[PDB]
Amino acid sequence: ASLSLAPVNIFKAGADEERAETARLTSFIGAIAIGDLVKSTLGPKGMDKILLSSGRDASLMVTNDGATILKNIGVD
Amino acid sequence: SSSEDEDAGEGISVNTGPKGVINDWRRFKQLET
Ligand SMILES: Nc1ncnc2c1ncn2[C@@H]1O[C@H](COP(=O)(O)OP(=O)(O)O)[C@@H](O)[C@H]1O
Repeated sequence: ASLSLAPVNIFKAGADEERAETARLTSFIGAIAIGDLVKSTLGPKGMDKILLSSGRDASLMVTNDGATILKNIGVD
Repeated sequence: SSSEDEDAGEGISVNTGPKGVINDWRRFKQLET
């Protein structure tokens, strides 16, 4: 019996855990989403992204750099 | 007698929708601020 699916609860309010299928699915979805986002900017015919900041400054960036795209996103 | 007891795809990274809806977002945000 896992921590989450047990008659007694062992966690704080808001704390959870994902077991084999759920953890693997979450990891694969996140990684594949990141790769799909960063791709299409690859090779001589790759296109640029627009990074529209949601902060008070609302900075605007146009880039083809994968690292620049990946660092300026809020990923959970 | 009578007398008796009776008586999948979780990662979305929404792209342009926030840009389209920023008008209403700021409309509510000014009043909320
Ligand atoms: N003129 C070209 N002809 C063929 N392939 C190219 C050419 N220029 C770049 N590439 C290929 O594009 C790939 C990705 O480069 P790029 O799109 O600049 O992103 P990054 O270099 O950050 O991975 C490289 O592996 C390179 O082999």
